Amino acid sequence: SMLRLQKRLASSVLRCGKKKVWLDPNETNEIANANSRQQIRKLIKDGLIIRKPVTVHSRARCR
Amino acid sequence: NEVVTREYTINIHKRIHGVGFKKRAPRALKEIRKFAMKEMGTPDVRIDTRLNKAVWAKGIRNVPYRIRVRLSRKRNEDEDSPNKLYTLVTYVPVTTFKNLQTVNVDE
Amino acid sequence: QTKRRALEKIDLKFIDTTSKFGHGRFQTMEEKKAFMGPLKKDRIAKEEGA
Amino acid sequence: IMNQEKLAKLQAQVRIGGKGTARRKKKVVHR
Amino acid sequence: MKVELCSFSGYKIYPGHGRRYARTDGKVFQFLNAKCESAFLSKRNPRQINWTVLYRRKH
Amino acid sequence: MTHIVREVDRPGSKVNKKEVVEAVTIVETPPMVVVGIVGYVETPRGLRTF
RNA sequence: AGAUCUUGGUGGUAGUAGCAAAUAUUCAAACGAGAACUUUGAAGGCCGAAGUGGAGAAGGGUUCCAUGUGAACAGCAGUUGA
RNA sequence: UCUGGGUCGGGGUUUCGUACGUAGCAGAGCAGCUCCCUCGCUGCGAUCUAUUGAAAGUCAGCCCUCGACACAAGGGUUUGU
Ligand SMILES: [Mg+2]
Ligand SMILES: [Mg+2]
Ligand SMILES: [Mg+2]
Ligand SMILES: [Mg+2]
Ligand SMILES: [Mg+2]
Ligand SMILES: [Mg+2]
Ligand SMILES: [Mg+2]
Ligand SMILES: [Mg+2]
Ligand SMILES: [Mg+2]
Ligand SMILES: [Mg+2]
Repeated sequence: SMLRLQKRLASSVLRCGKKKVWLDPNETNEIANANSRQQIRKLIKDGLIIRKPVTVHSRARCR
Repeated sequence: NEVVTREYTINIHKRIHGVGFKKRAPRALKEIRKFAMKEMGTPDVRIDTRLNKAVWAKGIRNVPYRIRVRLSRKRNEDEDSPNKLYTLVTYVPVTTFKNLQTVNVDE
Repeated sequence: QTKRRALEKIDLKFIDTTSKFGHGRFQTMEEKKAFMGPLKKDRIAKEEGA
Repeated sequence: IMNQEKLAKLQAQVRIGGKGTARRKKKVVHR
Repeated sequence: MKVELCSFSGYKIYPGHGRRYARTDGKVFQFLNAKCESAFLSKRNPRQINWTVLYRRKH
Repeated sequence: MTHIVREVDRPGSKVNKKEVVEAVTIVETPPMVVVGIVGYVETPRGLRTF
């Protein structure tokens, strides 16, 4: 369906931006039933919501 | 038969000649989609996401000159649709395009 | 036709046959092969076909 | 135990992107 | 079928092809095309350009 | 199109007994085949196909 | 019948001008009667810390937040929305 | 059709200018090994040389293929002295 709320809540719980929130494209229905920050906490631990790593900005070339 | 799969190489450079910079990559996927409707006859063409990554690998304007794809004419017998066959085109990485023929590939 | 430009006998000495698909500089295939000499495509052709 | 086919399908779920993207560490369903 | 002249590149120049350059000091050159002419006018040495006849017989 | 080289036979000209180059057009002309005959008649309104 | 008359309505123009300031979108999937525009994922880009970021004063006044509708409005659409 | 025309491939032409990799007692030199060696060996090093007139592109409105592959006697709307 629509996961505009779920991505915003996971952005706040994970303390990252909405850039770094990864919702499972396959378990969309599971996440769509998560209307509260507690459910988002459970889904983060369940692996359905993942914090993506920082995009690499290497300083090796400068070094 | 009608559930065959084949392996082509599409001269993208020929089909995107003259197109402007901000449209070469989008026109590439229209040309691959139009290619798959010709050699397979199916109005339903699905482009693999890895194939979409190959076309956009060098940005929006420096589309690769040649691409090695694989057209598979599979059955649409999963729902109700006006088409009974779709063609799923994937991406075949190659290290050379010399002497590459359109080859029938076993399933 | 009565002008001297008309009825003037045309005697061709040379006809250009260099490539018009660019700035061609050879007249015949044989002249190009002679000037350049063997290439890589000519070496590996007889490397396999003896 | 994991067999060859289980490892093959494991490769699908653990790759969630292209080259350079992180791997999927887990996927556990609980109620 | 006229005289065949030779370029900056040493290639054979046929009638109707290329240009002829007459410097004020009296020396006259001929060039096959604008690539050879520009190379000469930029004072680039023909013996350091790989596709030149002078390079291929030096090496 | 191409160009040729020919001697000139124009007395009193700067190019008499000289070689000149001239652009030429090549027009491929395979033989034509006759497959009919038309007759016309002259009328006070013009020629009409008889 | 007039008053560049007052008020209301209606034409031709005319399916016309136009919907061209600030680089840019694409693939797959889901929900759905319906997807260029919604959402998710992948990619390619932009703002480039004097930001298209994060917070306030004045002003607005409920626009805030959930759920639902798809009439009208958002000068295309919309399953989206101040 | 004595097939057809496509799509790839090949050849030709042509444009630029000699690819990656490997090799070199080539290289301004520098840093480490000196029972070592009697002039050497281990790394860094732009650049040079050979492989290599090589690499790459070339109809999309270039030329010739008869090599590969599939496809093509099909669709729709009309028309009568
Ligand atoms: Mg020309
Ligand atoms: Mg009145
Ligand atoms: Mg009156
Ligand atoms: Mg208009
Ligand atoms: Mg407009
Ligand atoms: Mg930028
Ligand atoms: Mg702000
Ligand atoms: Mg709101
Ligand atoms: Mg609207
Ligand atoms: Mg070719």
